[PDB]
Amino acid sequence: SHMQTLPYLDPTLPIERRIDDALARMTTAEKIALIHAQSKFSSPGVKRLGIPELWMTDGPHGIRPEVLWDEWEQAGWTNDSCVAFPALTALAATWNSALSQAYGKALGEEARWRNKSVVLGPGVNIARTPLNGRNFEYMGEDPYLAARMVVPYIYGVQSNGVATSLKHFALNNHELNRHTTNVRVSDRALREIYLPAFEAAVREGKTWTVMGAYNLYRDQHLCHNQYLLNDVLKREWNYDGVVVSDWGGTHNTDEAVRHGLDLEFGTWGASNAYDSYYLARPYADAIAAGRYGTDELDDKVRRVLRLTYRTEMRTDRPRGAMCSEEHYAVARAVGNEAIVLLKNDKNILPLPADARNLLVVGENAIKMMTVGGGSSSLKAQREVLPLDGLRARFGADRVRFERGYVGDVTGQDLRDDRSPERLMADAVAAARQADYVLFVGGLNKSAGQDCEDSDRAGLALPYGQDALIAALAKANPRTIVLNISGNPVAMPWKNDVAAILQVWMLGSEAGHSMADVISGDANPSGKLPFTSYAALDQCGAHALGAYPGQKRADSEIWDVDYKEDIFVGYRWVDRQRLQPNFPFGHGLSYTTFAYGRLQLKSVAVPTASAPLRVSVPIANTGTRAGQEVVQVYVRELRPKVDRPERELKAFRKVMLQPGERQILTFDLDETAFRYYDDKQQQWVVNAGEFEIQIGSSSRDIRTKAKIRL
Amino acid sequence: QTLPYLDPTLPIERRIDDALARMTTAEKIALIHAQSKFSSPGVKRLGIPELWMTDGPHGIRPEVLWDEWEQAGWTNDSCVAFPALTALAATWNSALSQAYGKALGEEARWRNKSVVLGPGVNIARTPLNGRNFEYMGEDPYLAARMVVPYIYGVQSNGVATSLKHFALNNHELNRHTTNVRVSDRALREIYLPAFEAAVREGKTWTVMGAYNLYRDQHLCHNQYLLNDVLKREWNYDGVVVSDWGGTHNTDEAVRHGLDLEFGTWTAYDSYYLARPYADAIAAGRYGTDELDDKVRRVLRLTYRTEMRTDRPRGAMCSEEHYAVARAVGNEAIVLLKNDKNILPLPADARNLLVVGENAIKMMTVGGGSSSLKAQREVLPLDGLRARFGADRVRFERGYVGDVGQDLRDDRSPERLMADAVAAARQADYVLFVGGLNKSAGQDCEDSDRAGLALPYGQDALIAALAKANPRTIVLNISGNPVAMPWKNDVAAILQVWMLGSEAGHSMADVISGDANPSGKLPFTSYAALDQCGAHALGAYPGQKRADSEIWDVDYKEDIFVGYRWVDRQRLQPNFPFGHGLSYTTFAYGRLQLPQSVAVPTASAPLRVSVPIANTGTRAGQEVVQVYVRELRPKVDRPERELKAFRKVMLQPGERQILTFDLDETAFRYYDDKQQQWVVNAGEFEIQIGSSSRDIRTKAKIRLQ
Repeated sequence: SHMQTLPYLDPTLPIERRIDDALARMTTAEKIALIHAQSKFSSPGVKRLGIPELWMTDGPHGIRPEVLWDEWEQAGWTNDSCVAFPALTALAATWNSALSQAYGKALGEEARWRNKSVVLGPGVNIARTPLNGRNFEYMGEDPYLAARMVVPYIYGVQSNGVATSLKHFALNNHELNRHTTNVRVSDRALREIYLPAFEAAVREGKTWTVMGAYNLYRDQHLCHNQYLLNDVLKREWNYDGVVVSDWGGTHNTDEAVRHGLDLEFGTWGASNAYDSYYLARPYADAIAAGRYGTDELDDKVRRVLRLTYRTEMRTDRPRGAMCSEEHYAVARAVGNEAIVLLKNDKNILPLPADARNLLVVGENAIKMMTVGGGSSSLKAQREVLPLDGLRARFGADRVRFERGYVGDVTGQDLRDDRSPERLMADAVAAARQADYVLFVGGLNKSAGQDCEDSDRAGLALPYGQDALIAALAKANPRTIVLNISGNPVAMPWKNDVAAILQVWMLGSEAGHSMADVISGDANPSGKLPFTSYAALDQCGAHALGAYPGQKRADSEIWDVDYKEDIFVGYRWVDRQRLQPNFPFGHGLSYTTFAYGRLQLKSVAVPTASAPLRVSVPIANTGTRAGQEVVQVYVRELRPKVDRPERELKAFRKVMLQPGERQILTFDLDETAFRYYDDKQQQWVVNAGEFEIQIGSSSRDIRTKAKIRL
Repeated sequence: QTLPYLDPTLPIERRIDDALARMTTAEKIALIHAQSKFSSPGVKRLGIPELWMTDGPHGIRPEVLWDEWEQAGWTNDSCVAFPALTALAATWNSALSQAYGKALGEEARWRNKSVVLGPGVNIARTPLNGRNFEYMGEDPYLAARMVVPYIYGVQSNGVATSLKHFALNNHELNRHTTNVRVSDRALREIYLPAFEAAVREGKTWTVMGAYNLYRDQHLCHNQYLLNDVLKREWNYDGVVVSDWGGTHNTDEAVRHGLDLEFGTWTAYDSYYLARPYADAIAAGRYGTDELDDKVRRVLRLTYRTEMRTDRPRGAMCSEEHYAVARAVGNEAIVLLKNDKNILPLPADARNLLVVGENAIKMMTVGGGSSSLKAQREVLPLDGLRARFGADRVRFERGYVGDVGQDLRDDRSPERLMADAVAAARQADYVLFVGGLNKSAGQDCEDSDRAGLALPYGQDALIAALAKANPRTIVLNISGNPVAMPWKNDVAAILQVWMLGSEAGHSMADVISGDANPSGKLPFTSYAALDQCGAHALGAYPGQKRADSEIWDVDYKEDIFVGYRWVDRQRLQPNFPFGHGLSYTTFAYGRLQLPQSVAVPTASAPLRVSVPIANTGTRAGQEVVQVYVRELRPKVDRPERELKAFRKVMLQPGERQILTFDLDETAFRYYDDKQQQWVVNAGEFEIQIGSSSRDIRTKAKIRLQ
């Protein structure tokens, strides 16, 4: 009565041996049921063999509350209150890879507590246009910044045994017509802008799940695209994970079988007909009819089983926790380093230790940012509002509030029975008798702002915020603007206000992270992950007239042309000599930093083992202590093809004390100087003079040298 | 430095002391009561996982809504429906009971459930109790010997058992307002032995208090049985959870030893161990020591279950789990009558007629807490047609009882019987499959039976089929004994119970002959209702108090419950306790006693031996039952009591020797004057036979 342990249930055997044995014991019906969903966020697994279910959870910034089995409606559970972490556009603004791993590790522990197999995150779609409503959960517009910040995120989550989901593996750069948009982008712009983030997340980040987007590429949906899923991801990058479809992205059985769709979810309105999925009975009837064999099926099952063995089949996974002191400290520490100090004229910030009589104006000062937005919705255990955070730090009796404007509306009765002009009248009337005016405005998570399935109508702030800020700055020159947005906003009032900060959507500890910066308890160290355009025409996608695309005559497909090519974001404004309000990598601090000349004659092409060392002295020459993101840019003098004026190829964040001096050394390999030749279809470095630019921003270059390769 | 409560290399109690020192008073209050219908919140901050209770001593209940009894609509909770616990006890096989629990625990680990609300071992003192089907008969020794392996099987997977209804919940009428008045002798000899064995030997991690009252105290917070008996005398270290709705007092729930509260009527902040408890602690009326004891036990339950990692992952609807339910059913079916060896049917048996609603009616869905979404349930008609395909099996409805299953039949009760007897004339055999169901008034949890007779007029249907054909066979699906006025008219009678998923397949294995019936009756099948001691003395429902709403039931039959009553009164039931035929025969040799022996102990038992031989042509299993009788006792004692049994399989012609080690627990009684278990010196008659009345060998012995 003592049989030997079955190979797929034997922990002492290698993982690939157990997957092979489990595959041989599954029936064809069990193999097909494994590759598609049984509920809204779950797959059945193999209940007969003991292979557990895979439970997908939403939120790259937190754990979505439990929903009903089939509907999007909340299940009504009282144990799914999570810790809302700052948005990925804020995490990327930290430029701190060490925090990105602590961000992911804290999120993975919360996913383990909720018994969730895969976290639907992170998203690393390049911010092609400032109107994309989903850019708030991405990592900016630079392919190098997003790449070096997605790898620690994936390492953190997967360290707890929970898989990460590379969201929208595609060209999903705008939400308008996202289900019928066919992107026509050049191969050069594909390999240098939109792919580097996803490649470093696969080959280096070792992500176990890669999600395809709703859009199309080369007349094929990305949830079953032969060019990017098979030829690029699984073959070229040697990807051994699962390609999960976005909830609704699958549309063809024949393509889902042969183009590499391993796991199907949310297939269509309603999605409760799980037998009618494109990888369910239509796949089963086609195998029974002899149209397909079991090769593509066994490959999809071998990958989904590999995802199951990396997660639910494990035993040494941490149980995790939720709403713990450590998880709140991580979200607090990320927000303190995510806030970007844009403007600080006459050193008005930080506020002095005797800051009495302060006026707070704006809806975002009292409006929650964790609930709403569709997939980004989160039931936070508690959300510290900017007004409440500034009250606990400066005293409740020393802080007063005026509504200012009304936008839209967790049980918060944000209604205000005052007209828009009357709200402005008594708000500027209190600004005349106020020492400081802290304006907390920006966007929100409603349709058309920082929300999925929709895009912005323009760059200007909605609800007429341009007039309210200009009136507050006219009645009080000490007006401080706190902008909550995942996209850049127009600022026709930057010369009238004293201080401007990009505070993003920080989540739970939002008010406490803003108060730490306003008071001076935390030195601002965030750098912008995109270009803050002064107008919408400064964006290359809108300057060349190619943002929504063109609908086909006898079809419902939209053909959009990425005519800006590799010149996206700061690569466009540097070539066109345009001057934005604040450029990529911009970030001020409460203490000036000093740069030295590069230590570093004529050397050959560097490699990964033998890199080109570049040293730079960094010194703190102020009175306060803070962090500084030392950015490194590389420029090619005479390239064969068109290249931007500079490209970010290295960066490092270092904490310094007042009077401290350190020597930062960078190892530059062939990736810092190479470019993708679309003819030969390969990367190649061309010999010549290269200029190494190092400074506090993409335009605040402090030291520049030259070297020939 | 890993925190001590998260370090697996430390003893469990040291991890509990460290976890307790890190919890706040609010976290301690939230831990000991529920947050949903079947879950407690645990300690979300410290990482202490939640505890998920699940219904089903025979399976895993489908998922319900967070704060509702309605089904949640999940499509992954289809489980294996194992036979009722009254069928498992009918096997008398301790090995099957452990495999029964091992398979159920694996399905509990699959659904990610911490505690299985089971097993229930409430003594069936009356044939009218609604939920006797999920209990283990009327004898305390049979229940105590079948509950321990069941608990070993479930808790081997890291899923705790819930010893259901630690009380005297022997009937469901007025179950919430019933105060049981029972003597100490009947309490110690009948109603408590099954629970003590499950606690001391089975090592159950959770004990559930019932809805009724004892000494004017609800058993979910009873100082006499939860504190004095359970936690003190028996040294119980587990959790005393409450039945869903059994807690009714805040003061008693704190002092009388209630560890986990669930289903309190109202929301969750208003539980008797919630805000009323948190306010009384802050006001200074209650201390935190009694609170820490509750947290100490709930954490001990969590550290034995969800806190571990080495537990098996489990599975659902596997070949092993179906094979276990198949084996339990084959050995649970009790062959009552088999006149002229009509069974088993020949290999070329054809022209078979099946009659009855229970032949096409599912027995796994319905019944409230016993409801299950079985992935498959082989109906008796499906099992008999799979064994005899083509046109070898015909079917007629016969009768209608109640009712995704379309059980509609637009025919009068006279027309249904007329069509059944017309087909019974032109049939070689008549396989009637009747009994009860899971509706209210039969084998249901919130009601009792109206009587002992078969409902829906099945007596007139069985008599009409037996008259039209002498080869009529009756299959009774019930958890309680049924009246049989047609006993002398039917060729073969089988007690097949509720077998669950592999129900129809187990019946076909017995009817066709692919398996030898080895089941024995776990209760006394009374011929009439007044043959039960609880009903003869007129003390089944109790007496309604004048002012209060509490009912007072007085156990007047005392220890004489079940076969202990019909033996003293010399009554003749239809089939006695431990009755069960077989397709083969068994012969018993002379009982071998040692050469005025002293009172045995656990280290020096009284060894008895009896030769057993299969004197037939077919292989089969026999349940050899040992009974002890005291000729001249001090207090009243029954004519014989079950004290040992062993189930042995014998090939045709094979003879073995069965040696039983009888210690002091086979000859002792409980005297209410001394409040102890004492052994009286004198002559004891050791009786061994195939039933409680089919004594094949006997021998007297004197103890000193």
